[PDB]
Amino acid sequence: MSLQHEKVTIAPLVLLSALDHYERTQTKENKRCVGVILGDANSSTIRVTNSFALPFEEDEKNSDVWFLDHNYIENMNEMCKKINAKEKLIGWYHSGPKLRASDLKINELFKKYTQNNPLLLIVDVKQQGVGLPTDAYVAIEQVKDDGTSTEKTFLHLPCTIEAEEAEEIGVEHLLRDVRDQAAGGLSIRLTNQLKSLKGLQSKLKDVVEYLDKVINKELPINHTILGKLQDVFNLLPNLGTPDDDEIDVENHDRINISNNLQKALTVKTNDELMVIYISNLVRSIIAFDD
Amino acid sequence: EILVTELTAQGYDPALLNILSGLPTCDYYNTFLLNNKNIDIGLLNKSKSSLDGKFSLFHTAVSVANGFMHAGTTDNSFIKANLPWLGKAQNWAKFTATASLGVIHKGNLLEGKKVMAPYLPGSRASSRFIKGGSLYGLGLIYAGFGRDTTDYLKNIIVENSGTSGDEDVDVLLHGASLGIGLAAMGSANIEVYEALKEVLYNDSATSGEAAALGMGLCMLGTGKPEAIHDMFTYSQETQHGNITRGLAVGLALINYGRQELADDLITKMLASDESLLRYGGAFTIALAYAGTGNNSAVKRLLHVAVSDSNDDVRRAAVIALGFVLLRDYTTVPRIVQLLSKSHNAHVRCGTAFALGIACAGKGLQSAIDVLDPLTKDPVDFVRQAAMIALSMILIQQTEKLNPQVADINKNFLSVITNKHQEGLAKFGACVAQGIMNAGGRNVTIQLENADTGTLDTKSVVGLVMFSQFWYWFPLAHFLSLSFTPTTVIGIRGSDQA
Amino acid sequence: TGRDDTKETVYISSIALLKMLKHGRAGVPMEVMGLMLGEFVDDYTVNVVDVFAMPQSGTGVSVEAVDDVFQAKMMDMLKQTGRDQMVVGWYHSHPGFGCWLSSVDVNTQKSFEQLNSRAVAVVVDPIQSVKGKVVIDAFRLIDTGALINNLEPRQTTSNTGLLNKANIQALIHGLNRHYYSLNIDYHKTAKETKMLMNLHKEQWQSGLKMYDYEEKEESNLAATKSMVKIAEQYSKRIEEEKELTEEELKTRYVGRQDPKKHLSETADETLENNIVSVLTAGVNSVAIK
Amino acid sequence: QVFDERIKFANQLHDEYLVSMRYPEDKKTQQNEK
Repeated sequence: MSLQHEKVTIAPLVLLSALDHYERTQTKENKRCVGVILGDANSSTIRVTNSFALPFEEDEKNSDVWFLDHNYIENMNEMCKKINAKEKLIGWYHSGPKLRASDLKINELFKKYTQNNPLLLIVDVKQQGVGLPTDAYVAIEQVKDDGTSTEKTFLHLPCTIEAEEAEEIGVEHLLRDVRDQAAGGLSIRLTNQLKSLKGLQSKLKDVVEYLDKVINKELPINHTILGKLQDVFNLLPNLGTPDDDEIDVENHDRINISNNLQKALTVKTNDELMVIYISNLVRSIIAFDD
Repeated sequence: EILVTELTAQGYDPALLNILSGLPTCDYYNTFLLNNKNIDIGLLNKSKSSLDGKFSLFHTAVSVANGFMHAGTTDNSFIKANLPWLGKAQNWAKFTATASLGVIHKGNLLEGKKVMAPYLPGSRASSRFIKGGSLYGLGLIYAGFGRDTTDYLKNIIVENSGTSGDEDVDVLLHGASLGIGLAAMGSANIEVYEALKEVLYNDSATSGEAAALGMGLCMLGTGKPEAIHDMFTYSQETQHGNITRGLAVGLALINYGRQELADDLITKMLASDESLLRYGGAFTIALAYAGTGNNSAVKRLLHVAVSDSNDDVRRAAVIALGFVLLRDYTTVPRIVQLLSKSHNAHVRCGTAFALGIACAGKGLQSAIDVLDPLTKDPVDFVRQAAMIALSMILIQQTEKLNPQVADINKNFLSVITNKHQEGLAKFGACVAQGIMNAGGRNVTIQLENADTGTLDTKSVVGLVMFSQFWYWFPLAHFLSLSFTPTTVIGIRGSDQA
Repeated sequence: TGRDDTKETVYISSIALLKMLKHGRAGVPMEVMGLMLGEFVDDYTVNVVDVFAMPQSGTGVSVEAVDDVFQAKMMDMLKQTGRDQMVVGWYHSHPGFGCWLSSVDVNTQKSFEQLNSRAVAVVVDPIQSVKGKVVIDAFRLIDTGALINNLEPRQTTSNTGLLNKANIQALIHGLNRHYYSLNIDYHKTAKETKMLMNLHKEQWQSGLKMYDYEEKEESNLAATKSMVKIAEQYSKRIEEEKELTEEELKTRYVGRQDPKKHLSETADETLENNIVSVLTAGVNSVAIK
Repeated sequence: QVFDERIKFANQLHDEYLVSMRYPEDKKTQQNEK
């Protein structure tokens, strides 16, 4: 067991593999599919290559009662090496829609397998979100400074992708959309700007009702969020500084280059005005002769 | 169908009421074609030499081509000349060959059963392609006149719709279903709709695609809601591409000529995630606003085409334009000059088909010119379409009436002569050759009649089925419904001679 | 006697595909292989839903490296989670050679061909998929009696024309005298399209982040020096440009590499770079302030 | 403020270029001289 954790990069294969696995067990309709999740671990970024289904039963009146075939997994791992001998156990995926409080007990059982603290990778099977439709958590046990005992609790790790040469080209090979959520032409990036601005608007709004809910829905004082909230205020911009004036002087600069680049285009288009007219001049004679 | 009944209770002479059913009217046209037809028997030999009967694609082309040439009179010259050649094929190509007999023997109502009887079940059991493909070919003979025939073919279907069938039965039931579509066309038989609903529910692979097509042909121009609901939903039920496609394009026939009361369907089909429903949604616009150049219909079709990246869909949307703009065929060459300019093959394929259908009447010099480098393109699917379109455009004109007729005829022949070209190209020229000489050069396509300045239902229906030939070859034979014989037949008005 | 052989097409899903590609790349240059789990429906649909390796072997493509033995183990493991289906053939990886079938690959394929008449064989080149393209072809042997009888035309029934080869001369020798190839299409869901597309989180962080301006000054600096050189190449061309045939002018008074167009190109590509810089800037001034 | 104005001044000359360039071109290509 390593605590070596910072990030989670996710193969596109995992997301998709887990989406089908959910519907082919047919534990769906508010019934969970839980499988093993395979990849590299013992490094800061946890690198998730593959996933398999596990036979699983979910009591839906009580999510605190489930079936897990422990034997099977040992059987499966031998097969994982055939595929790739860097695949080892690193956790188990959950099928969303989000984190639950029945997940800690399931996490327990998954400590007899992993050499790293069992990963919980929430693969949303509905595709909600404003980034990748994945959240990542890992269970870490830590004292709480409020006065209560040692809990095991899920801290989020960011979600990310990285991919192999074969996988990445396969992605484009399947796909055929030119994509307004990545860069491209001018119009394509204009779509990204408006979204990013609205993305700040959506997320800042979420903090306003979270501060209110601690004192008007009686959520607890969570020190870990609010310390980060304070460092936003320290790094926040100001006004009337010579720093903020230098910005204006740099606005002048770059727009002037654009001004001259635009004017440069216009020279070129006025020559094509003139060339077509040379094309017009010839066509006059031919018209007279016929 | 209803008008004659009213007249019966007005009191009339029974002569008029036979004529309104149309059985006399078929006989007068039959006579014109028997007497004046001129066919090319050296051409029949030449195609036979160039394109092989043991080569299944090649055998389809020659079967279709001769059938259109010999069309409109029951002549057996194709059968006897090519008596060993027909049997060498098998699979769906030998199915195409059996139904090409019914292209040649189209009409001749009294004798319709007599020429088809050596093929029909009861003395045919040797091949399952013959047994079913004779019923399809019998449907062409009796198309729009087959009210009695409907009963006979229905026995066969009810028998087979309680079964899932053998592969003997699937092929047999296949051609029964296209055929009964033709016989019971424009009848509004809810008996037939129910009959074929039983086949769809079997989930039979090739029989269900055909069932869907047969339902659409019977219930043409009804806009019934029950029928619309079932076919659209069964698409999701299946994973078969053949079946899904068959419903999509038959739904177009059902909403023929209601225009903005076909609108609710168009919305559902265009918003669908499926590519196939977008393929058929284009054809729903086409038939709904057919023969009317409303600004709205054409707008939507233009947008769908460029903005999609689904090859099947881009092709379909551009073909659909031609139907909407039959009213003003003067504008089509300018509008689709753009689309042929864009160098995508499927896009270019539907653009040739747009010119061919729109301008199928009197010849336009421009229409010819825009198609001409499209017989030279590297992609061979454009080459097929471009020559077929030229043949629809110049159907029986003289080479002193426009001197491009003789030139273009040799251009089709030249590709066939050549064996160094691709088989796609030799297929394109040969099928086009039979369309070009169709009727023996006695008939022409009448999209809009000038007898009253009115749209013709039969011409529209044949052509949309014909554009499915690229995805199922038997359906080529429907172009016979777009052939309407052009002649003045004088008649003595006292005993009708 | 005999079952007909006709055009099919093998639908390789995204899930399936990515596993063949990933496994093949790692294990190459040694051949990796394994069986394909799926469904056979209708007679034009080979539907490959999932795949899995059979252990890496030094013998490469062989009935020795597959075995029913290892496959039964793998099956019982899939059986218990209820994800078992029906095996639609096998795949293998050539170490850098184009897609064709060897005599030994054909003999592997003949063991399977008795068992399902529609069984397919899939060559992956995972080392040719360092392109934008994905190079994978599937083949299926045609029966001994038929090739002699020339039932090659039989194999072109139930398509409308989509043929296009990616190899000839190795591909074309096996194709006439042994096997008939099938085309591969790829299947996706709309959820997969988003996953494939996003290899970034910079689609809601791209109006609040951008590059530092020191690099933008490097790029803008380089751009202006270049446009002066190209303007001289362009002035030289238009000393004339009234003498018939564009092409001759471009050789003689150098207009080669089209400096006219070249100057325009640099204007467009820098003009778009700056519009982004602004859009991130103005979003920050007004959102934050 | 100044650079903005020059940029728009350029945009206006671009537009006038577009309508004028093709209108006499259009007369010649329509007109028979072949």
